[PDB]
Amino acid sequence: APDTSVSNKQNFSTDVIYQIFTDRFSDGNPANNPTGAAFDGTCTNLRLYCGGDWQGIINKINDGYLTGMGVTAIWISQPVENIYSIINYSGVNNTAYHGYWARDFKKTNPAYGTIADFQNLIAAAHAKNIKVIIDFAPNHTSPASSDQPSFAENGRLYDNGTLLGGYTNDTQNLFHHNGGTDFSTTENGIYKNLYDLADLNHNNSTVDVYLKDAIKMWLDLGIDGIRMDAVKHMPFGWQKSFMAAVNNYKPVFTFGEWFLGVNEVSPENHKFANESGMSLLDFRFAQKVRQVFRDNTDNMYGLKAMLEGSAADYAQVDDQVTFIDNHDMERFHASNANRRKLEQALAFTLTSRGVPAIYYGTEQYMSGGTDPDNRARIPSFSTSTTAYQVIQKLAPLRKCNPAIAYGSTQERWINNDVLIYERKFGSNVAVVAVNRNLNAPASISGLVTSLPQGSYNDVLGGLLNGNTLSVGSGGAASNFTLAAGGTAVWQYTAATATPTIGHVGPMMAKPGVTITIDGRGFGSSKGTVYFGTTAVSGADITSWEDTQIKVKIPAVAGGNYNIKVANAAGTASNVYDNFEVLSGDQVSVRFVVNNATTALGQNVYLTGSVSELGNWDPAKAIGPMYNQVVYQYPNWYYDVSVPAGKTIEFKFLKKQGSTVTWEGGSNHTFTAPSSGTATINVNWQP
Ligand SMILES: OC[C@H]1O[C@H](O[C@H]2[C@H](O)[C@@H](O)[C@@H](O[C@H]3[C@H](O)[C@@H](O)[C@@H](O[C@H]4[C@H](O)[C@@H](O)[C@@H](O)O[C@@H]4CO)O[C@@H]3CO)O[C@@H]2CO)[C@H](O)[C@@H](O)[C@@H]1O
Ligand SMILES: OC[C@H]1O[C@H](O[C@H]2[C@H](O)[C@@H](O)[C@@H](O)O[C@@H]2CO)[C@H](O)[C@@H](O)[C@@H]1O
Ligand SMILES: OC[C@H]1O[C@H](O[C@H]2[C@H](O)[C@@H](O)[C@@H](O)O[C@@H]2CO)[C@H](O)[C@@H](O)[C@@H]1O
Ligand SMILES: OC[C@H]1O[C@H](O[C@H]2[C@H](O)[C@@H](O)[C@@H](O)O[C@@H]2CO)[C@H](O)[C@@H](O)[C@@H]1O
Ligand SMILES: [Ca+2]
Ligand SMILES: [Ca+2]
Repeated sequence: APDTSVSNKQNFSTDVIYQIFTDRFSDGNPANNPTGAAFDGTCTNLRLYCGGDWQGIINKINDGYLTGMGVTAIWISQPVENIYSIINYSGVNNTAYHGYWARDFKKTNPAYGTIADFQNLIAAAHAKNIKVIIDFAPNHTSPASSDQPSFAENGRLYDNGTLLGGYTNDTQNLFHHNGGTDFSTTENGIYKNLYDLADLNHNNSTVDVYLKDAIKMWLDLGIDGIRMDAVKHMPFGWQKSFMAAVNNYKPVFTFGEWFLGVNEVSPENHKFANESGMSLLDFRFAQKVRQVFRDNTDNMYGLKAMLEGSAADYAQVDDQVTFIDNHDMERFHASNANRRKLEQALAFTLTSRGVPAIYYGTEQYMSGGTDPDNRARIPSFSTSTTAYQVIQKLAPLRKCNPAIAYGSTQERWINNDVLIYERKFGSNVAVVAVNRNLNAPASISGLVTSLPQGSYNDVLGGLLNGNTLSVGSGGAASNFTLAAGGTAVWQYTAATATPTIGHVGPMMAKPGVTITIDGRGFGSSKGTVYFGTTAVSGADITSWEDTQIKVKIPAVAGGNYNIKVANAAGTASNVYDNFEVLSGDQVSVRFVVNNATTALGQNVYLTGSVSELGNWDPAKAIGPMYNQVVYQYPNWYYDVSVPAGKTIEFKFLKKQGSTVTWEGGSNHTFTAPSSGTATINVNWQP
């Protein structure tokens, strides 16, 4: 299969995701609707169930609404069984229509459907070339009060009908009892409750094993991807061990939610996207796009800076999931605003790097404030809007023009209101022109591109007042006027002759797992794949075609490797870096070091004998460690993903900038568990 096939669960860069709030999309089966005070068929009360389900989605996939738009993946509400209590929050009744108040990760939410409905959903989708992504929220169960056990369902957790435990009298310690977070620090937001949601303790073996088992059930059901909720709120080491469990079993594209506010740029966010095994929802991209096209609080130079910066900060910028709004933000379109603003933002997002996600109803110009006004029932299924048509014209380009799916991004012309950029990959180019100024045209002169000489029709066909482009020799375009609110797309595609790698997935796995390398120019006869200097050819390369290669990871030492391929003729490709070969299956272990006093700005880190611990390289040490919540300074702690059942030697160190002070004595040593978790407690050696 080619890189663009629905069967490619490892790469979403050529796809366009449509985010659906199941309950608010389409009620296809009135029989599973909740009843009484938990239900509102008119969907006037936005905190109750409106009746949307999997049957409805199946209906809209079959009647051509989604396929007509050019959507190729759908991301749906968390499918697991949620609590049944109607929660009164100071006067207002609330239900779990949203899917985020889990009670049992091994069963379905009956309001959405049965497991049979779920399987039918996967089948209907796959039959129409649409991938299915599910929301998954393992940070907590539901709202609980440890002293008012009668409140809601007391955050109760079930294992396929069997009561594991509740928030009140949690003697097993399945949850955290550290209070509620004030979001003051990253550590504070991880080990304390989010609002009143019972926080799961991932250091408890029962919880650890349970979640890893639960996700395997869904993988077996045929899902194509996972959206991980609240990743900034779970231990990073545990999450890596969780991603390893998925990748070492049945890898699927996974991306997490790490909220970023306006103008916020987080280095922790970057590190997590670069090292956890999963990518993230591109909040930096979204906040900036809103500032520029929506609220007008920044201009084109700020958009450019975000594009150049992110391309530098994220090791895999093409895996970040882009959007302009979602269920936790005001809808992009304001009731009174000019529609062209939304249309332009859509066009920009659809032709920009990364994986575009569209929140249901956007194409219908839905408006609404914060939760729950941003979650109204979709008003209609009309294919006659300009927004629907823009998506319909642009979504398909991600499949047919690799420059859009995998290309670099380059600014070719810019002012306060205008941005003209070029996407390029192999012998493929796309040039996009956007003039956010709704009142003034702009005179474009001096535009240079990589387009071959000739004339180019606007791919949008003038839908957004775009025009034809005339390119002379040297790729120099003749002067032209870019209309007020104008948006135009020009492109050129041709066969690529040299092997060019555009994507690799998964990005982290143990030896033996099969990875997918996507790109162009691979040729049709098997060549060679290199992991560092190690060559792999013949049988281990399970499939080889011009746009996709499937190969098993060789048994090399755990570590970071560059990947390169060479065609049958010996021609080598570009290098794709940052691939992590694990030392084996993983387990999450908590390391604790006592009496490690430091000076201000100086932090404690951990290093050791395996690649998962940096292999004694201080530049690769794990940390900085925590010392507020679970243990307090001068005792430090941290949850780390380490190879299961191995005997490891470790040492702690203090780092200030790049200046390091090693622990004295001999290495500490220990053997990792084969499964479940463990906690290692040692004293700092002077
Ligand atoms: O009654 C419980 C509520 O639970 C549900 O909330 C979900 C969201 O829908 C998820 O998408 C996600 O969103 C969180 C986000 O994970 C979290 O970081 C937080 O964001 C903070 C941010 O960290 C901080 O830097 C600052 O910018 O403020 C942000 C506020 O958004 O909040 C998001 C929104 O909840 O996770 C939570 C729970 O996992 C559900 O939506 C609600 O209807 C329900 O009330
Ligand atoms: O001509 C090459 C030149 O093109 C662009 O420069 C534009 C500039 O962005 C506009 O604001 C205006 O000043 O016209 C110039 C065209 O002469 C690129 O921005 C620039 O990097 C490049 O050299
Ligand atoms: O909370 C993290 C904090 O840890 C270290 O700060 C110590 C500091 O070194 C000690 O001298 C003492 O003052 O207590 C602090 C912990 O409360 C790091 O120095 C610091 O950068 C970091 O924020
Ligand atoms: O370079 C690998 C080496 O690193 C560690 O050695 C530390 C040592 O513990 C310190 O006391 C200090 O002398 O710096 C050394 C770094 O060179 C490991 O302890 C050791 O096993 C390993 O070989
Ligand atoms: Ca229903
Ligand atoms: Ca947590």
